[PDB]
Amino acid sequence: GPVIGIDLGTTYSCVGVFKNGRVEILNNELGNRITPSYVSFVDGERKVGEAAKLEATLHPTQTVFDVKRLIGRKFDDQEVVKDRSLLPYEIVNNQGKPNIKVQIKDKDTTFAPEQISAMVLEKMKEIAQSFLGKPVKNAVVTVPAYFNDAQRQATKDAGTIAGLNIVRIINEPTAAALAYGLDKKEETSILVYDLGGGTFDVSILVIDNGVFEVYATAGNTHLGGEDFDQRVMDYFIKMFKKKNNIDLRTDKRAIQKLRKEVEIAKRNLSVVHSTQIEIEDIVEGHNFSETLTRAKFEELNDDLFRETLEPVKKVLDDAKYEKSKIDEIVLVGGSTRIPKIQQIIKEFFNGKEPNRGINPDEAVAYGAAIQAGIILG
Ligand SMILES: CNC(=O)[C@H]1O[C@@H](n2cnc3c(NCc4cccc(I)c4)ncnc32)[C@H](O)[C@@H]1O
Repeated sequence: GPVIGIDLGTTYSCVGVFKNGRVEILNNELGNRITPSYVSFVDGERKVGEAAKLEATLHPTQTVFDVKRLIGRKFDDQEVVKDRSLLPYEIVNNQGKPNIKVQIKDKDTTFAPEQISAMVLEKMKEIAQSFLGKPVKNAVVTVPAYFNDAQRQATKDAGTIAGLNIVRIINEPTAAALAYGLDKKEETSILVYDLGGGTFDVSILVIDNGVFEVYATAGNTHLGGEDFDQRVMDYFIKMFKKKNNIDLRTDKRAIQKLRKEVEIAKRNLSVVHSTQIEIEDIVEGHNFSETLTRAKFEELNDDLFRETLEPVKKVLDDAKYEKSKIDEIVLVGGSTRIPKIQQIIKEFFNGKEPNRGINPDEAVAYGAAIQAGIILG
């Protein structure tokens, strides 16, 4: 049978196959290589991916996401207490563990995190099956290096529910190191800087004669590209109020349309210096039309960008490493395409350039597919 590779991310998943000596990262049915890790339970229908994420605006309590934050944890863990206060869907205490409670045709229905992760895995499986034109029973799935045995087992149990035998769990730093094809000979120390949509992770990964070991991990569980978008949102909501006497927060639809254009403007500003954010009738009879510059984008987010260095100092300290001891810096996550992020890391490493890919959102799934290939020989 085939073995596919799946990056089960906090905010998104990504699936790759190894076939005819190449890794193919697969498109979902909307033509995207990244699928939002969302599941909606509205109006007697269950949706997974972007179609579910679009329900979050009008049905926030029925639109489940960020389940990776809960999986294999305890209801009373300090992190889960925080996540319950942030997440808009109901989380209940089932015998010491967080479960998700929603309604299906008005009936209360409770799910383990691994039942919701299983639905994401099922969708990635179906993309692979369609593409390979055969059934898929086996996968390599990625986890964060800091995941404990209960978090790993809960991820494997998600696979079993989705009809996937997870033949190997590999950590996200190792997957990145496989994708970038880092030389496995001799000893090299690698700083893997992973800045995603919602989470920041940094790891020191040591490769020694083909053996991969994560010597230290740190991060910020509530720092990612979505926060940079929110800083921009906050700025233009204040401006629109000043100019128009309209508080766009009073209209949830207006906020949804703004967040979509702000996320595009942010991407543009990784390449250009100035971009237009435009929504016709953001509310009836009022257009939104603004310019954002890279300089203002950076100014709005500079403290968040610099916060990413605090986990870098922590892993260098935990590992008793000098900065010079790092041989190579590898960037993962779309947010590492931000020029200021790259500059800040370079300058922290007293001038050393970070290695980055071209598709840093897909590098982990790519490495998971390589690992699948490695396992089949
Ligand atoms: C969607 N998944 C994520 O991990 C996050 O990654 C962000 N994300 C993707 N892509 C980005 C970008 N792209 C410009 C670009 C394009 C090509 C080359 C170069 I240099 C630069 N800029 C800034 N954040 C970017 C998203 O906005 C989420 O928050």
